[PDB]
This record gives sequence, C-alpha cells and structure tokens, in this order.
Amino acid sequence: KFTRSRIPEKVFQASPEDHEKYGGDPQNPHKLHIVTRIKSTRRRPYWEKDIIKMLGLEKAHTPQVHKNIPSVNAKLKVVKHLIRIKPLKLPQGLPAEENMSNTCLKSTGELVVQWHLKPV
Amino acid sequence: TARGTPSRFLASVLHNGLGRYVQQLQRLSFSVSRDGASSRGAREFVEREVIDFARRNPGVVIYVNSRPCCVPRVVAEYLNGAVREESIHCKSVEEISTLVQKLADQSGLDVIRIRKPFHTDNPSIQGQWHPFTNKPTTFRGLRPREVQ
Amino acid sequence: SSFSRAPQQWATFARIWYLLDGKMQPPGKLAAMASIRLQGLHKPVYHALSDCGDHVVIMNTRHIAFSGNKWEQKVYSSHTGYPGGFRQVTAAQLHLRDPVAIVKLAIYGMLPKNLHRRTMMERLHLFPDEYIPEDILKNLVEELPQPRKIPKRLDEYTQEEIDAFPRLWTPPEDYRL
Amino acid sequence: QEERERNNQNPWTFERIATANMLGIRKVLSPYDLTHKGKYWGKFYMPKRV
Amino acid sequence: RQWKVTSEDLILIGNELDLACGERIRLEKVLLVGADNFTLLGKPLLGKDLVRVEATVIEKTESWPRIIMRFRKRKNFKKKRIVTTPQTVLRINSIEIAPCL
Amino acid sequence: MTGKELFEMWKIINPMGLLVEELKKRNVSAPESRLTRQSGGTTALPLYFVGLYCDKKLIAEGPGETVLVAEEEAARVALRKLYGFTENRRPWNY
Amino acid sequence: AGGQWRLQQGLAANPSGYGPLTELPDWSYADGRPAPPMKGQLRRKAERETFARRVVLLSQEMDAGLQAWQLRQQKLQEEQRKQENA
Amino acid sequence: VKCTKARYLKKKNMRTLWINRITAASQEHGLKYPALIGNLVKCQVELNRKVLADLAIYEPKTFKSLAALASRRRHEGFAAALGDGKEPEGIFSRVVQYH
Amino acid sequence: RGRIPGRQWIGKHRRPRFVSLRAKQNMIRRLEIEAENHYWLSMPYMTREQERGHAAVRRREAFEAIKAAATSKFPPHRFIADQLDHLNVTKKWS
Amino acid sequence: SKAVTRHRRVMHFQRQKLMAVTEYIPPKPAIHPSCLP
RNA sequence: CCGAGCCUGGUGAUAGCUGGUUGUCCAAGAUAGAAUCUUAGUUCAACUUUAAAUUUGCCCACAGAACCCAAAUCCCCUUGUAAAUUUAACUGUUAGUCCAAAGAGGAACAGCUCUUUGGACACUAGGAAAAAACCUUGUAGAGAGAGUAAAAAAUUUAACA
Ligand SMILES: [Mg+2]
Ligand SMILES: [Mg+2]
Ligand SMILES: [Mg+2]
Ligand SMILES: [Mg+2]
Ligand SMILES: [Mg+2]
Ligand SMILES: [Mg+2]
Ligand SMILES: [Mg+2]
Ligand SMILES: [Mg+2]
Ligand SMILES: [Mg+2]
Ligand SMILES: [Mg+2]
Ligand SMILES: [Mg+2]
Ligand SMILES: [Zn+2]
Repeated sequence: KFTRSRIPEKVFQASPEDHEKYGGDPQNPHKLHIVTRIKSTRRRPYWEKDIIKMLGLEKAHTPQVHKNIPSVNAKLKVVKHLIRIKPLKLPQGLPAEENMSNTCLKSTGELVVQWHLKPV
Repeated sequence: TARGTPSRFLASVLHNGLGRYVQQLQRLSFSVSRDGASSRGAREFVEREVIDFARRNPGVVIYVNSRPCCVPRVVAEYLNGAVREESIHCKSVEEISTLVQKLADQSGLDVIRIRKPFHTDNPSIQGQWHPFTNKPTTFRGLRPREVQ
Repeated sequence: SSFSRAPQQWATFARIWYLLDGKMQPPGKLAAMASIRLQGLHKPVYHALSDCGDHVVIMNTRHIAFSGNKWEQKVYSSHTGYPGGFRQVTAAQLHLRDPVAIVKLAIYGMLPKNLHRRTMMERLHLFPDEYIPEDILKNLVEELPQPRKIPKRLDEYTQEEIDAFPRLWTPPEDYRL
Repeated sequence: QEERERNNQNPWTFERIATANMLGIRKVLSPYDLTHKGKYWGKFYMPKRV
Repeated sequence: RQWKVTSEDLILIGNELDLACGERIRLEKVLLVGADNFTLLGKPLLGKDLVRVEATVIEKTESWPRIIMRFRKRKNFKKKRIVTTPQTVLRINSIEIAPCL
Repeated sequence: MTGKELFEMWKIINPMGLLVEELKKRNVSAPESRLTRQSGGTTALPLYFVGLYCDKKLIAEGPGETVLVAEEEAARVALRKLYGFTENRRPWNY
Repeated sequence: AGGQWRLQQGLAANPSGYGPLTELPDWSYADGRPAPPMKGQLRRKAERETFARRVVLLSQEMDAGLQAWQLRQQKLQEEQRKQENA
Repeated sequence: VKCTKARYLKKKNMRTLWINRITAASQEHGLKYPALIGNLVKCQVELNRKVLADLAIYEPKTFKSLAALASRRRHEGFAAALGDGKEPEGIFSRVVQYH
Repeated sequence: RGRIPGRQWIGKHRRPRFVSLRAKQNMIRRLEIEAENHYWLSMPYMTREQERGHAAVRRREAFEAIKAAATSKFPPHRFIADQLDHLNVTKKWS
Repeated sequence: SKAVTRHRRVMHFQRQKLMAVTEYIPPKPAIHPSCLP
C-alpha cells in the first residue's frame, strides 16, 4: 500500500560530472536555498501538504529562503518534487542596513543589493 | 445587465480637455430638515464644510432650501442639462463630502456601460488598411489569365 | 489616408475575387486556403459578426490528386433518408460522377458549422476544367500561388540538367539490359 | 540485455525514477515495482523494457 | 495596460489617480512613437528626453454597477454582489519629439 | 471643429473641375484619371481605385463604388493634399 | 512568450515581474515634479526589504552557530589538556 | 451568473481575435505569429497583441517594419545556430543590460 | 458503431489513452528540474552537531510571543464618550 | 480489480507515461557501420 | 366505496416513513468505531463549531521496540513553523462512490462485495470529445494586460537455389 517513501542516502551524492554540469563547488558550499513551489500540493498526501505550508510555500512561484542544513534538507527531500531549489549567491556582499531598501532578486538566483533600474 | 441596460461610446463635453478645463457641474441643491436625526450629518456638513467647498469651487453654485423633509436629498445639475439626485438619508459628514466631491468631478452624462475604453477621432495614420495595401501591382494592370 | 468615411469603409470591407488552379494540387490544403480566404481570417479587420468573406474560383478540380491510395481507400458516405439508403462511394466514383464534389465537401468540412457556412459556400465557385464565364474571369484580382510544386518528368528535364547530374555507377559491358 | 541496460543513452530509467520518487509516482507504482522495475507488469514479462 | 494614442484623444483607466480634475501630467513610459513616414522603437521604452506626452485629467467617476452572482444548483447556494469601480478619464493634449537621436 | 473633416464642413460641386482650375493657377499639366485596381466590376458591389496622374506621376488616389465616384473622391484627396487639411496633418497647437 | 529566452538572458520570465517596464513611475506632473510611489511598488519594496532582512538574519544565526561549535571544540581540547595535566 | 462568468471568455475571445489578426497580417507579409512574436521579444519590444493588431489595421507600414525586424532577427538567430560563439553577435540580437 | 463498454475510463475495459511527445518532453523537463534539486540538496553546509543549537533562542522568543498574545485576552474598554454620543441623534438647530 | 489478471491490466496514465519515456534508445554513430567502414 | 357501516367526539390520534420549511452578506466546516427486537433510528465515542485558561502542538536525530516463522511504523531532542491541550455549551455527521497500492471472496468476471494507506468527488476553474472519481489547479473583485501549468498516438509483417 501507499506510504511515505524513504529515500536512499546514496541518491544525494553528486558526481564530478554533475559538479561540472551544475556549477556547484563541493568545497565552500552555499548556505542558502531559494525555493519556489512549482506543482500543486493538491492530489498529494497530507504530510506533503502540511510540510509545504510549514516551509511557507502556500503560494506558488513565490521564492522563499531557507538554510542549507540537514534538518531542513529533510523536509526539502520530502517535498522535492513539489518545488524548485537553487542556491543563493551574491557578489555584492550581504545587504547593509543602508541598502535594505534597494535590493532586488534575479531569475538566476542572484540577490543584488543596489537596484539602479538603469542601463549601463 | 449589459443587454438590458443601455450603452454608449466614451465621449467628452465640448472637448473639455483641449482648451481650458471647466467645472462641468453647474449647481447643487441641498434639501435638509432642521429636525430629524436623518439630517444631522447634512446639517453639520452645511455648517462647516460647504463653506470651504464653495470657496474651492467658485464656478459651481450651491443652494440650500432647509425645509422639513423626512429624507435629506441633494440634486446636482450639470452643463449638459443632466440632473442627478442622491438621497443622503442617514449619511455621515465625510460620506456626503466624498459624495459631493465625486459629483463635482463627474461629467454631466449618464453612467452606463461604455463600449470602448478609449476614443480616437483620428485613429488612422499611415493609412487605414484595405485589401490592396500589401500586394504589388501588375505590368499594365493585367488581371490573371487575360490576353489584353 | 485622407479618405472620406463611406468610401474608406467600402474599400476596407470590400470583397476580393481570388483565383486558383488545382492542376495536381491536393484538395485538402486547397480547401484550407479557400476556407481561410472565405472566412476572412486573412483580413486583419476580421470579425465573425462582420461578413468579411471573399469570393474564390477554383479551376481544374478534375485534375486534382490525392496522396496515397486515397482514391480507393477514402469513402464518401451518405444516407438518402430511406431504409437501405445508406450508400458509400470511393473518391474515384465520386470524382467520375462529379469532379467538383470532392473539393466542395473538403471546403464544407474545413469551414465552421454556423449559418455563414452556406453563404460562404455560395460565394465560392468551382469549375471542373480550365474554363471560366466571361464575367467571372473579368471580375478577378489576382491568382494566389499553389501550395505544392509539381515535380519534373523525364520528358521535361532539359539535357543540360541531365548532363550536370552525375552518373553514380559503372555497368559491366557484358549485360543484356 | 545487460549490455542494453548499460548502453541505453536515455538518462532516465525506471530504477532511478522509482527509487528516487521524483514525481510522486509512488502513488501509481507498487512497492514491488522498484524491484520488478520495468520488466514486469502483473504476471507478464516485457524483456524489451529496461 | 498599453494604449496607442494621438493628440486630442480620450482614454479610460480603471482606478483613481489621486489627481484633481483638469490637472496635467507627463507620461514617462513610451513603448513606441511613429509618424506617417517613420517610427521610433524602444528597447523596451524610449528615452525621457526624446518624447513629451502630456495628458489632462477630465473626469473621475464610479463605473456602472457590475452584478456578480454565485449560484450552485440544488445546494441552496446563491449570492449577489453589486460593485462599482472607480475610473478616470484622460485626454492626450500633446505629443512632441526632441532633436536628440 | 477638430473632428469634422474639410469637405464635411464645406460643400463642393465639381471638385475635379476645382482641382483642374487650381492646377492651371499653379501652371501644371492637366492630370488624367486612371483606375489602378478594381474588383467585382460585374458584381453588384464593385470596388475601384482611381488615381490622378499629372505629368505621369501620381499625386492622389481614391476608392469608390463606381469609376465616377472614385474619380471625384481622388480629386477630393488631391484638394486635401494641396490645402494641407489631410488627416495626417499637424494637430492644433495649444 | 519568450520566457525561457528572458531567463537565459537574465531577465524575468514575465516582463511585468520586475524591471523598468513596471518599476518606474507611470506619470509625473507636467511641471517636472515627482509623483508619489504606487501602492504596488511600495508593497514590493517592503517585501524585498523583509526578504533581505531574513537573509541577513539567517546568515548571522548560522555563522554564529558554527563559531559556537568551533569554540566548544576548542574548550573540549583545552579540558582534555587539563585532564592530562591532572 | 452568465454575465459574471462571461468576463473570462471575453478576455479569451479578444486575445484569440488579436492573435488571429496578427497571424493574418504576418502571413500577408510572409511571416507567421510564432516567429514574429518570438523575434520581437528577442529584440526587446513588449508590444501586446491588442496594439499589434491595431497597428496591423490602422498603421500597416509600422507593422511590416516590425515584421521585417522580426525576420532579420530570425536570420541572425539562424546564423547563430550555424556558429553559436566564435562569431560577431547579431546587431539586432544584441541586448541592453539593466541594473 | 465504435462504442466501448461501461464508463470509458474505469473498469476492466476502458478507453485507451495514449501518450504524446508533448507529455513526454514536459515530464522529462520536470524530472530534470527534480534532478537539479537533488544536486542542490546534496552538498550540505553544516553538519548535525554544528546545526544543533543555534536557533533555540529565536524559537523560544517566538513561542513566548505567541503565549503572550494568547494570554492577553479581555473585553474592550467602555467609554462615557461612546455611550453619550448616542444622544447626538436628536441634534437640531435653534 | 486485482493486480494479476489474465489480460494485461491497463495501467495508470502517469505509469504508462513513465514507461513511454524510459526506453532503450539504440546508440549508433552518425555513420552506418556498413557503408563507410 | 363492509375482512366489517356511517356521523360525532377523544383527536391538533401516532407515524424511527415521504413531502415541505419564507429577507441580505461573511466566516469555520464532510473523519476511526461500540451497543442496541438494532442496521430506514438512536446514546456514547470520534469529527466539526463557539467563548475562554495555559503551554507546548506538527515535521522529527542517533539510540531503542521477539523467539516462533516488504513497503513502512511507534518513540524522537534539534530544526522549520504556529499550533495544541484543557475548561464550559450544544447541535449536526453515524444508508458513500471512483482511482492507485497490499490483500480476502468470487471466474487471477463484473461500473461486483468485504478491510487497510493515500488521493479525488459530494467547492470553483482549464484539459482529456461529451465525462463525478483521471491530469494540472485552489481563498474568492474590475481590466479590451502578460508568463505558464496539464494538454493532439504511433504502427503495415514473411519469395527462393
Ligand atoms: Mg458508457
Ligand atoms: Mg486491488
Ligand atoms: Mg371501514
Ligand atoms: Mg356506505
Ligand atoms: Mg405529526
Ligand atoms: Mg423529503
Ligand atoms: Mg469558507
Ligand atoms: Mg428505522
Ligand atoms: Mg517532539
Ligand atoms: Mg465495485
Ligand atoms: Mg462498488
Ligand atoms: Zn551506404
């Protein structure tokens, strides 16, 4: 009968080809996931639904930030097929208190701290 | 409902925007009662706010009848001859203030379904489309399959 | 523009007499093109409420060609209304009895199923062979192109094309052929 | 069949999809299917499947 | 919402702009400008210094009452709501282009 | 006045004659009218395009039900082009 | 249309999402005065501000936790030294 | 109920009419709508379907200029398909970077 | 002719649905996204013991705020002003 | 019905989509190994 | 209009059964079973609802849970989240259908019947032809705006020294 599926740990062991493909350095790994709900939590079990609302993904295509740590990766594994994950990487360093306002996302997972909304 | 309710195309009175804009509300006629709890808001409004309203809008004229009436009402006459009456029965001062100001901002023509959200009296530039715009001509203008 | 209202409207919504030759062209896409031109989608001023149809003339419907063994496999079926009145005819029989009916039915199918279908089919015109009445080929505008080109035959291939085309193999001389 | 399952250029295999549960397909699948991966459907046996 | 406009023409907008009637405003965004023989395209929008599109507010009115009914059958589920949205009228007074190019 | 066009504000008879006399005032050749395109000549709702050519170069063309109507409409177009009251003209400045 | 192209180029899939097509002010006074911000842009700015605040909060919390682990392991080493002294 | 549920089909029908009209004008100028709109987006012009259709009707010259723009962008994209890099990018295929 | 027994999508005999390249490409792109998610869920930043006790203070503070909000429940206040303002219904001019 | 049947039990649409995605695509070079080599 | 007349009265007889049940708007909300001359009903439980008091509620990390003869589960600090328990007052649900999975019965029949896990329906919308139960998709309005979701079946087969 249908039950919540346990995932083998060997699945989450990236190979060098996967590293070269996705551009993720195993050393100095990222620390923040941006997550976006892509599929309906409907026609899904209650545990997936409640974990979704736990993570705060009740609305779709609305990116939410979370940590890159096992306690959270557990839930993200439970509902990995409902959601898209990408790292959060920024060149301009963390947003300072003076630049809290003029922040801006990018579709590429970038988080820019200055948003001049103007071409070069 | 649209099919039962009449309709009209968007238009302005005398092309109000091109030259000088004019307050298209001629006149307001309040009818309030000294007594009657229904009219206390209207009485407070004519006490305090109507003065500044008239000072702000000199072009409009305001008449106050102040006679016994179970329901206080307000009539609004426009340049077009359009009359529009609203009953301010049991209405607060700020409510009827908003009411009067939106009546002033409103144009003197019936609010009904508007077909198009725009109006261009000169819509065609570069020439309006006809079947022969985007096809070439023929040498000596010969139809297909004809000798001369 | 600088045109007056009624003449501009008239020129915009005027009807056009298209002309097409069906010499070895398939009735499917022939009727596709015809249905488009008759509905009036090709007009950027199209709206179904406005009758923006156009007249179309087809020629040489007799000399039309299917893809495959359609002449034998395809069946046009109809019921007269009476018992035993269910009759099927292959496209070959239907062509022999009426060379226009194939393209007519194709267009009647491509067209939408409203009451304007019959008016559009009335505006349409079909001719089995290369012949048009004087008025009908007089009130034409242009001949829109055929959808498919016709491949060349050996009697049509000029000699220089054959010479430019290379030979692919060397036969042994000892061979009857 | 072993060299076929080694040579298939398709990056996607019933083994991988089912053991990972990447689309909630465990709903439609059976718990025995992850070992009867593609070869079996009920009693039948489809060797061309891999 | 994109419009095409000329001088001395009207447009309607489905909300209030917090502007007194008769007041003039400059439209910044411009996807396109064109004359009888040429056109100016943006990537996506044109420069501020290039164009000058000015519109005067004419009217602020409550839209005609829109009925909405929700009804489900044999479940005793019926409801009405009558809504009037605010909407504003603009008139395009002038369009000018600059020598800058 | 904005909306109304010129020949809707001002009535004319023999507009092609008016055009001819104006072109004589300007000292240019008497133009000839030639249909450029047509459709449905035998049809009950014919469509014609008549262009007016001076020195074998066109200055105006007009559509029409019939040849005569298209010709007078093309003359009207030429008069608009001359007097500068085209529909593509500069709006009134304020 | 073109959403994948926009994403590959770095722009938003929907041009209405972000960029100059929506974020700029749609009108200003003819005198050159600036108009007040739109409610949409205001709420988007507030959302982005909360987003950045949350990012900073999480990074600070987690790096502080890592530093605490480090100093706890250091104290462990030190108390092992103390034991071997005893 | 039908009045209130008719709004979505109004939106849909008018979009279908805009697309039909633009497709007609595009194939009148030799192109078709998918290529046309894709190339327009690639050249960074976000002109929606209603104004595109209105330009096709009242301003055919501008519309065929846009169609030529689109076709040239197609040919540049095909040159890119031939050589992705190691080549000069198309003059129209170039993009403006915002920040 | 051509009917099939019972309802056409349930039971021992049902209408045969068929797959298309559209559906195939859609689902393979979905599971490509899911494989990228696998890759990114790999490569953790911290371990269990590093992750153990850093957010305890924040969680405690949030729960104490919830506790305070739950305990803080009383009727609203009552005012002579709001009680007497009902007398203003019989306002009238002298 | 049961899991095991005499007939081939019709599978779920997602199931047969998965089975239609997963196949043995036979790999060969762009050049056939007979004519050229 | 006699398996025992008709009139009146008791009598507004009784009915676990049928039918019916009147103005507007909003919100939360289909839920394991036990006993019953009981299975067309009811009482309790369970679920749901309202108002209160308090603090832990859900997800869960190592460790931990049988000899006989698998999917998963219980417990579970962290973490991510904001719910939970108790107190007071009732009502209503307690005649259920399909899909996937593990099984039993039957013919390895049923749009068949019986248990368990999950989903959907009995709430909107798009699609698959129309379609309850399949796939996408949920929190509510106006728009003559835009990006997407699921979403269109492919197959032609046999010569021989
Ligand atoms: Mg049936
Ligand atoms: Mg079963
Ligand atoms: Mg009796
Ligand atoms: Mg008797
Ligand atoms: Mg009773
Ligand atoms: Mg009943
Ligand atoms: Mg509700
Ligand atoms: Mg009973
Ligand atoms: Mg716990
Ligand atoms: Mg059954
Ligand atoms: Mg059953
Ligand atoms: Zn070969």
